[PDB]
Amino acid sequence: EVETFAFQAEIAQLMSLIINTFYSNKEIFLRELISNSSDALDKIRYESLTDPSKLDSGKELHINLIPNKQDRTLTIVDTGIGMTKADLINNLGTIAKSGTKAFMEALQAGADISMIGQFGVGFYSAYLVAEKVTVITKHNDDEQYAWESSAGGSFTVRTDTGEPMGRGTKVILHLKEDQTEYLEERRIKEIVKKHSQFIGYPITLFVEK
Ligand SMILES: Brc1n[nH]c2cnccc12
Ligand SMILES: Brc1n[nH]c2cnccc12
Ligand SMILES: Brc1n[nH]c2cnccc12
Ligand SMILES: Brc1n[nH]c2cnccc12
Repeated sequence: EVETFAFQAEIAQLMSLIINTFYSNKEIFLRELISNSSDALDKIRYESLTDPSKLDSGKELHINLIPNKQDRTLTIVDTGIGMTKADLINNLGTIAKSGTKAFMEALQAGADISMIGQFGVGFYSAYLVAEKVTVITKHNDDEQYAWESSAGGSFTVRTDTGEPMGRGTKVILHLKEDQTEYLEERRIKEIVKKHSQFIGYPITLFVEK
């Protein structure tokens, strides 16, 4: 069972601007998704302060970066709080409509795309390098779900029959053909060290065969 939704017009306008505007500093996508993972990890840790059983789905709080050259995918895995089905449909738990409004007004007022994170819509920078994004997520209060979109004005949500996640979120970036540099080991370390050096969680860059 697959449900297909239309993006709100403002969100579809945001993704098309990200996809079509000439902008070379594409590496900021990783900082934004890592920052999102850190926020999700902060929340589940806070809830565990008064209810330790919230970590029964996994006590480890970490971020993994998994490149796969054969699939041409870069996967950002975290064990944060995760998202419910309603959160996924609700623009992945953000106020993306009002956040996009402020972002596009800043852009005409001198801003550039790299400041997208200060507006709560940093997730959509993933489409600087990915032609398709798959979000697998598991919240303690819901089942495991899969969110997917190749832009084009629509996204799908389905029950995920894949590997059970325990708790957290998996962001799978199906990279564009000319953006495979973000699967190289030394390129990812350089980006993590320059934009994410103060994330308060272990970031493990998986290596390949
Ligand atoms: Br948890 C969660 N849901 N949506 C988010 C967007 N940015 C950071 C964290 C989250
Ligand atoms: Br939106 C988003 N990007 N990365 C995440 C990790 N956990 C929850 C929500 C998100
Ligand atoms: Br943590 C978290 N849950 N939902 C969010 C939306 N924006 C930023 C951070 C979060
Ligand atoms: Br929870 C939550 N929903 N939306 C948010 C925005 N910023 C921080 C936390 C949240």
